[PDB]
Amino acid sequence: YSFKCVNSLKEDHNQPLFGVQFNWHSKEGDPLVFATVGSNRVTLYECHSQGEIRLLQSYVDADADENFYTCAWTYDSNTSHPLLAVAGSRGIIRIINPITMQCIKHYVGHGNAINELKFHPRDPNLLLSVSKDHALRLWNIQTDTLVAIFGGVEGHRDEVLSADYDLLGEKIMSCGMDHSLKLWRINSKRMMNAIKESYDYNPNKTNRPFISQKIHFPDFSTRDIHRNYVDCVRWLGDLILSKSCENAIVCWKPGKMEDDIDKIKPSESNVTILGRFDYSQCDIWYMRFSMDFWQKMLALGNQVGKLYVWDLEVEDPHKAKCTTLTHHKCGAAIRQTSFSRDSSILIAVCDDASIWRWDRLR
Amino acid sequence: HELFLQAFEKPTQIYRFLRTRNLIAPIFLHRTLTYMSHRNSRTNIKRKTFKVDDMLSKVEKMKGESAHLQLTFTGFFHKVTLEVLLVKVCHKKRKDVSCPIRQVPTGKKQVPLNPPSLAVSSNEFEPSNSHMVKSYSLLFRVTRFVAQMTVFDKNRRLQLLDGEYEVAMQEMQGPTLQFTLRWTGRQKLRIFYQFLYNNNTRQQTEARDDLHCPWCTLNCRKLYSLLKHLKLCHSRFIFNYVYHPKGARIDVSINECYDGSYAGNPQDIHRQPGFAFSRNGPVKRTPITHILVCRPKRTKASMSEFLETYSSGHNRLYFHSDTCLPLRPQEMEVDSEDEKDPEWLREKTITQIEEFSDVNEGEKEVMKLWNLHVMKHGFIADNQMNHACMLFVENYGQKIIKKNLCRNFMLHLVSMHDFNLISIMSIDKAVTKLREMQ
Amino acid sequence: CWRKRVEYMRLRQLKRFRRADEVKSMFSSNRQKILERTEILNQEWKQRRIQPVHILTTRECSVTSDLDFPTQVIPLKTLNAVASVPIMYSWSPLQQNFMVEDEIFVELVNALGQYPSDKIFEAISSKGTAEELKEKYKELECTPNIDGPNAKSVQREQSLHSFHTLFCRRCFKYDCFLHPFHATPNTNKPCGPQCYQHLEGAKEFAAALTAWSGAEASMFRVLIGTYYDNFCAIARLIGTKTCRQVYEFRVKESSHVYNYQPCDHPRQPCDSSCPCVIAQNFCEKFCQCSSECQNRFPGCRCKAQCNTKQCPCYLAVRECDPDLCLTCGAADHWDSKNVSCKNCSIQRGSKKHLLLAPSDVAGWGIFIKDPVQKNEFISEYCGEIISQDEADRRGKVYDSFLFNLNNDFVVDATRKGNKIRFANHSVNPNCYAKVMMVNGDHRIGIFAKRAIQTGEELFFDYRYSQ
Amino acid sequence: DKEAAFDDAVEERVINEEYKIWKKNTPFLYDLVMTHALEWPSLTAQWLPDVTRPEGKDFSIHRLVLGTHTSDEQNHLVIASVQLPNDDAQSGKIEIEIKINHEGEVNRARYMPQNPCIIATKTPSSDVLVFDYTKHPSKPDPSGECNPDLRLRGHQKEGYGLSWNPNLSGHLLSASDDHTICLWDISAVPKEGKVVDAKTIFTGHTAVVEDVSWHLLHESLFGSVADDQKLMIWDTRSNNTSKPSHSVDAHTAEVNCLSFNPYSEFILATGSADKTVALWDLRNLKLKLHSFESHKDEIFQVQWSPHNETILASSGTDRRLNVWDLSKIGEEQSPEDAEDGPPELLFIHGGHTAKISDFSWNPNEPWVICSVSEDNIMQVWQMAENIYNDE
Amino acid sequence: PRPHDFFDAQTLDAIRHRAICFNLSAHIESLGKGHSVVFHSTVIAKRKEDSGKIKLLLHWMPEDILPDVWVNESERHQLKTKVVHLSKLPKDTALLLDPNIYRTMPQK
Repeated sequence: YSFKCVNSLKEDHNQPLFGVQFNWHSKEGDPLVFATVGSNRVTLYECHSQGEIRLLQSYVDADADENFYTCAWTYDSNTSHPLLAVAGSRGIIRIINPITMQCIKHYVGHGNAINELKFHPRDPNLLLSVSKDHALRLWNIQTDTLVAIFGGVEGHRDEVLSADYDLLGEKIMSCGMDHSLKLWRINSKRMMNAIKESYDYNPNKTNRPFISQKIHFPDFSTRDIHRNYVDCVRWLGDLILSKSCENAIVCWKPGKMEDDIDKIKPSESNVTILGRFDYSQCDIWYMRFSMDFWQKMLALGNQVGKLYVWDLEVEDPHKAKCTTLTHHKCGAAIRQTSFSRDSSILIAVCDDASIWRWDRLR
Repeated sequence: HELFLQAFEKPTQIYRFLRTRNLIAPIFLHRTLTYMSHRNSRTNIKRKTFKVDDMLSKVEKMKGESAHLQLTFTGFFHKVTLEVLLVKVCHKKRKDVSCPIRQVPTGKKQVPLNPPSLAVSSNEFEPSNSHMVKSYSLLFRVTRFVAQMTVFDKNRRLQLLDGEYEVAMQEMQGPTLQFTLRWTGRQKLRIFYQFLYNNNTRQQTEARDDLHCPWCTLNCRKLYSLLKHLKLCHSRFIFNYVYHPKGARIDVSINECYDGSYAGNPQDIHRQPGFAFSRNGPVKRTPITHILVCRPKRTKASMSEFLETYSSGHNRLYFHSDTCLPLRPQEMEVDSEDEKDPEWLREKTITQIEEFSDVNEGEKEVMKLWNLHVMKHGFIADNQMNHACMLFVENYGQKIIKKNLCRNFMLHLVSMHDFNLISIMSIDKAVTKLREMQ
Repeated sequence: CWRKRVEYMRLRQLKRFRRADEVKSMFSSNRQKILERTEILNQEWKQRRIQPVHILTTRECSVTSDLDFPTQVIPLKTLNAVASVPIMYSWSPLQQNFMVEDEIFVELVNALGQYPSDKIFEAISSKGTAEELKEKYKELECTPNIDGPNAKSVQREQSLHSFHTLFCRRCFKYDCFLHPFHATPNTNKPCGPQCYQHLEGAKEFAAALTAWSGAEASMFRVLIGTYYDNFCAIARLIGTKTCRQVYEFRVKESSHVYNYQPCDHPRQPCDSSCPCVIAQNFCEKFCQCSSECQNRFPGCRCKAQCNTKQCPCYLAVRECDPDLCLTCGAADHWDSKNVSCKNCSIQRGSKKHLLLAPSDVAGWGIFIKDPVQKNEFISEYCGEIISQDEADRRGKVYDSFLFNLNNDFVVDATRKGNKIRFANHSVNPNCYAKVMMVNGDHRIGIFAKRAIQTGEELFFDYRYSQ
Repeated sequence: DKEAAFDDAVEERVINEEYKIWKKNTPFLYDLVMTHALEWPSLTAQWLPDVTRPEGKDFSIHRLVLGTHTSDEQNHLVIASVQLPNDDAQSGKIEIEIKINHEGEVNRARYMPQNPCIIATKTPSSDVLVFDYTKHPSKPDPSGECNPDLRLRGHQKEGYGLSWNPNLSGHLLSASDDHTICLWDISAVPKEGKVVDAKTIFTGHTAVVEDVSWHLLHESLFGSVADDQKLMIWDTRSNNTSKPSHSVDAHTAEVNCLSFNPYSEFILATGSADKTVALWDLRNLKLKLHSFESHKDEIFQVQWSPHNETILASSGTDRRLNVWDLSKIGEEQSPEDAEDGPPELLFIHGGHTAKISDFSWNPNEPWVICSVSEDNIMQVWQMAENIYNDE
Repeated sequence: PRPHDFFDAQTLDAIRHRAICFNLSAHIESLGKGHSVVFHSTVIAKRKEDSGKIKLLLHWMPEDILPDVWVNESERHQLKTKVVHLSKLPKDTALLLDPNIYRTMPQK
C-alpha cells in the first residue's frame, strides 16, 4: 500500500464530477484509456508514462440542463468497437461509440434520474439501470428492447441508490434510501426464457408489441444491517460489502453463518454479520468505494480529500491497519475511485472538477 | 452586452439563413397576402377578353419576324506544345446526376517560344439536337496554361465574331496567346426597436427608412403591415407595440411558449439515431383531421394590432400503460393491455395461502385451484355457482387426478353446500363427473 | 467470590475464539471461491481484441495541470437531442379494491447448568433471580389430510371448520382480499345385492333411528350429517362401500353509511337494535336476518333499462342485485356479453379503451379512444381501501391521490390502481364521480358529465371529491 | 456519407420551421384549408362528378377516388366522402365509404365519364384491373382475394398512364414502360368475364411511356408523352401502328404529363423533367407558345381548370403547387412585384412537405383543389377570393 | 408544458459555421445591403475586331454564378463590380451558393 501521485488536473467549468471508469476491455498491451463524466460534459483520456495524462475526446449536451452521474464501458461483438454508456438526471441513457464519434443509441423509459449503470460480466448486451423510480430495469442493447422490470408490490419503496452484479452474473444486490437491501436472482427459468425471447424480436415479424417481465418479489430483503441510508453495495465472492452514513463499512452474508447462498429460502429473517472497516468523515452520502478486478484490494474516497486503502489478502476484518494516501492540494470531497485492469494506477475525482492519479510503487 | 447577444444568439442565426432561403426559394408569394396587396399593382381586368387562339396569333406574328471556320495562330507569347479541343456540355437527364461533358480533339502543332500552327474546324457539332446538348466551348489546355471560351449563347446563337484576338492562359504578368478566327461561310419615421432582456432594457436601434424587417429586409409599406409581418413571420419573437406619439416604438422578448415541436409523423421522434426520419418508405399513420381556415371575415382594414382551430381524432403519441414506452399505431388495435387477472395477484394469493401453518396441503391445493379458477372467470351472482362447479370439474379435474385429491374435493363441496350455494344434485353430478374422468 | 466470578470470562473467551475461527475459515473459503471465478473471467478476457481510442482528426475545451504539464486543448463535439417524458413514480395494475390492514447472562446460566443447591443460584442472581434460573436448571400437531396416509376418525367439526373459517360468502374466494375477516360458521327402488333396506326389520330400525373402516368414517360422518340416511348416495360417494355396511356401521356407532355488515341477530327481529339499521344500511342478501326482513331490498321489475328515475334500484343509489333483479337482466348473461340492463355495468365491469400520453396541462394524462354519450359509463377508481387515520397519516407524509369512499374508509391510488388514476384536475370537468353500493360493498363509478369524442381528455373534478 | 446526412438533418429542421411559418399564415391566403392524414399514402385522387345537397343544413357532400400504397399489407381502392361548407359557410368530416381489395399499389384511378360506376386501376403488375364498387361489399372480405369484374391483358410491365375517351364509350388507353400504348374496347363484350384482348398496340415511342390522353372534343385524337423527350400525336383510323402524325421535340429532358384544354381544340400543355411547363398548339406544333419556369425540380402533374379557361396548375417533387395564369403573360410590373416572381405566377401552395403524387380540381365547387403527398398528408383547400376576384 | 424544440444545438452550430464562412467570403450585410451579392471583374481575354474596336471579357471574381460576356474597352470601368439582388440571380446556378438553399429531400 504505497502510491506516489504523479499528476493532478483541473477542468474549466469547475463543476463537480461523479464517474471514473477504466476500460477493462483492452487487449493486453493496448494503452490505458478512461472516461470521466461531470456536470453536463464527458471527457476521454489516455494514461502515459511519467504521470502524463493526454486529452483524447470530450462531448457536451446543449439542448437542456442535466447532471450526468455515471458511465459504463463495454464492447460490440460484431465490429469490436468500444462502447460507452452514460446516464443523467433527465432519465435518458445514451450509448456512444468513440470510433464513430457519434451517439448511436438513446433509451428513455424511466420516470426520474438514473443513478447507476452496470453490464452483465458474461453477456455484453445486457444493460442494468437503477433509478429514482424505485424500480430497476434491464435492457437488451442490441434488439432495442426491455427484458425485465424489478419493483412493485414487494420491492423497493424509496430511491434505489445502487446495485451490483455478482462475480459470475446470476445474482444482483440492490440498496436504496428505505434502509432495505434486496436480492434478485437471474438463474431462474423465467429470466433465461425472457432473455432468450429478447434475443429474437423482429418488429416486422408480428403485430404484437414485445412482452416484458415484471418481478414483484425479491429473493431476500432485510433492513437489519444498517439503520440509515445505504448508497453502495458490492459482491465480494459470496459475501456482501456495504456502506452507510455511519462512517463504517460492513461485510456480512445472508442467512446464518453455516447457511449457503443458493439454499436461502425467500422468507429468511436472519442475517449473519462478519466484520467492519473503520474510517472517518463520511457524514454526507453519495460516495462510492471500488475494488480491483482481481479482488485483492479496496479503495474508498473521503470528504476531506484523504484516501483509505485496504487489502483483500489473507488479512480481513482484523484491521489491515488503515493506509491513507493524502495530498495538500484538494480537500473538497471525493466521489468515485477506480483501478485499471491490473493494479498499475488509481484514479480519484475531487469535488471541484479536479482529477488525481496515484501510481503503484513498491 | 454579452448577455443580450447570448439571448438573441439562437433566433438571429436561424432567421438570417431563413432570409436567404426565402429570398431564393420562396414559400408563398408575398403579393398574394391580404395585408400586403399594395405590393402588387396590376388588376384582373383581362380574364374576360383573353382568347387562347390569339396567343398563337400574336406569338407567330412576332416570332416569324454550314461554315467550316478557320483559325490561325500567331505565336504564344509566354513568360511548349498546345492543341485545340471542342468541349461541350449535355443537358441533364433524370438518370444523369449532373450535366455531362464531352471533349473532341484536333491535334495541332506546337508553337514557337516567345515570338504554321492553325486549325480549320467544321460542322462536327450538331445544332439539330438542341434537346440533347446545352452549349459548346473552345479550349486551350496543356502546360509546358489553360483557357476556355464559350461559342454559342443560351439560344444557341454564336457570339464569337470574326477577327484577331489575344487571350491569356492559366496553370492546371502572365502567358498570352494571340490568334485569329474567321467563319468560312411621408416624413421618415423614427421607429426605434427596443430590445429587452432580464426584464430591463439593454439596447436600442434606429431604422430611419420608413421600415424594413431587420431580419429579412422585406419592404412593406405601412405600420400596420409592418406589425403584421413582424408578429407572424417571426413567431419566435414577441413583438409589442406602444404608441410613442412622435413616431412608433417596438419591443422584443424571447418567447417561452413557442410551438417549436415537430409537426410530422409522431413516431419518428423516438427512433434510435440513424433510423430516425427515414422518409423513403410507406408508414401507417393515425387518422387526424383539422380545420385551420373554414370561413374568415375581412374585418375592417386596420386598427387592430395597436388599437387592440377545430380538431378531431388523435394528434399525440400514446404510451404503453406499464413501461412508458411509445405505442405503435399497429399495436393501437383492439389489444388493451388490461384484463381481470394480473399475475402478481395470483402469485401473492399462492404465497399468502402457503403462509398458514394449521392447514394441510390436501386442503391448500384445493384452495389454490379454486381461487385461481374464480379469479380467472370472476363469478358474481349466486346462481352462477353451480355452473362454476361443473366448469371446475371440467377444467382442473385432470390436475386433481394427478394428485388424487378427490376426497378433500368432496369435503369442499359439502362445506360449500353448508353456505346454501350448492344443491344435492349438483354435488352428486360433480362427484360422478370426477369419478368418470378419473 | 460468587458475584465477582459471575464464569463469565471463560465462556466469553470461548465464544470469542469459536467465532473468530468460524469467520476465519469462512473468509478463507470465500477467497478460495473468488479465485476460481476470477480465473475463469480472466481466461474469458484473454480471447478478445478491441480497437484503441484515437484523438479527434466550435467551442474548445481545455485542461490544465498543477504539476508541471502544459495546458491541453481539444475541441468539443456537441451531442444529439433526445425527447423526454414526465416524472412517474412506480405503480401496479389493479382492477378491484385491495384492502390493507443479557445474552452473556444466558451464557452464564447455561454454564452454571453444565457445571444446598441455592449456593449456585443466588450467586448469579446478584440472571437476576435464585428461582428463575433455578427453573432454568430444572429445565436443563394438526389434523392431517383425509387423502393423506396418516389420518384419524373425528367429528364433523374438524375439517368442515377448517373450510368454514376461511371462505368469504360475499367474495366466493378463500381468504380473499377486499372483504374483512370474521368467524361465523353458517349452518324408492332397491340398490342391488346389498340394498339399504334389504328386509323389513332393517327399514323399521332405520325409521327408529330417524326418531370395518378407517379415516373415511369421519368423511362418512360429515356426509351423513348432511345427507340424512341416504339409500344409494352414501355408499356411492364413498369409495367401495355397500349400503348394508353403512347401515350396520350406523347402528354400531349409535350404540354517508358505514360498510354493510350482515344483520346477524341470533334471535331478534331485523328491526330494532340492528347494527346496520341504526345507519339506514339496507339489509342485503348476505344478512342472517329473517327471510322476510322488512329492512331488505326488493328488485326492479322493469324490462328495458334501469337508467331512468323509474327503477327502484336507481333512485336509492344501488347497482342491480344479480339475484333479485330478474326482469332487467342483471342475472341473465351469467358472465356473458352485453346485457339490456344499464345499471349493471360496474358489476361485470366494462371499461372503455383508454390511452396514456403526456398531458396538455401537467404531468401525464389519459384519453378515451372512442366517443361516449352524456351519461355513459367509463371506468372505476380502484386502489387501496384504507382507514381514515391511515389516510390522514399518508396525506401528511405525501405532503394526493386520495378519495373519500365513506365516513369509515378512504380510497388511495398512490401505489395501486388503474389507468383512470390520472384524470388531471380542473374546474370544467368532462367526467364525474358517483359512489354506488354494489352488492354489499361501496364502489366508485366514474361517469361522463357530457359528450366526449375521439381524442379528447378527461378532467374529473377533484375539488368536491373528498 | 456523413456530409449528406448532415445536409438532410439541417434541411429537415429548416422545412419544419417553414411549415410552422406557413401554418401561421393560412388565414390570409386561403378561404378553406382541410388537412387529413390517411392511414396509407395515395398515388391517385379524382373528384367524382356527383354532389349531394342535404337540405336545411350548412355542408354539401362530394366523393373522391383514392388508393393505398403500403408494404407488407393489403391494398384497397378507396371511395371516400368529404363535406364542404356552402356559400354561407361557418363543418368538417372526411370518411372512407367503400374499401374494396386490391393486389399491389394503386398507381392510377380514373372513373368512366359515361357511367360513374367503373374504376379501372393500373396494378404494379402488367394487367389492367376493372372493378365496379357497386357490385361489391362495403368492406374488404378478410380473405383478401380480389374479384375484378374484368381484367384487361396487355403489356409486359407496369405503367402510370390511364385515360378514358369522352364523347364515345368504352375506349380506354394505357401506357406502360415497355414503349407501347394499348387500347381496349370495354364497351363491347360487357360482362363478368376475366380476359379481354388489346384491340391494337402502338409502338411509336422509343423510351418509357409516361402518359397518354384522349382529345376532349375530337373523337379519335390522343397524345402520348414519354421519356423520349418528344410529344407524339396519333389518329386511330389511319393504319399507322408505328409512325405518328406529328413528332415534336418538346423538351430537353423527360416529359411526364400532357393535358388538353377543355374549352379549346388547339391548346394543350406539357410538364417535363427540365423544370419547365411548355405550351403547344395543334395547328403548328413547332413554336413553343410559352414556357413556365418556377419549379425547382421535376414536374409530374399538370391539369387545367374545370371552370375557368386561363387557369393552369402544375406540381412536382419540389413540394409546391404553383397555379399559373395565361391572361397575364407579358404584363408590365412594378419593381418589387417583379422581384417576387413572373406575372404568370398567381399563387404558390406550400402546404406539403413531401413529393406531390396527385392533385385534382373540384368540378362542382370552383377553385377547390385536393392534393395528396407521399407523407400521407392529403389537403383540400381553396385560395383566397381577393386574389382571383377584384373590386 | 415546453415541447422539445426541433432545432437542436447541432444544426444551429452547423448553420453558424457555414454562415460565418459564407459571409467571410461572399460579403453580405457588410458590403451588400442584406439583399444583394457583389462580384468583382477580371479581364481574361482581349479581342480585336477586323474593324477598329476592342471588346474585353470579364470573368467575375467569385464566378460559377455568372456567365462571361464580351464588353467594350471603354466600359471596363463602371463594370469593375456588379451588385445583383438575390431574387434576380440565375436560378439554375443559384443552388451552388449553399447546400441547403434547395435540396430534393426524398432522395434515391
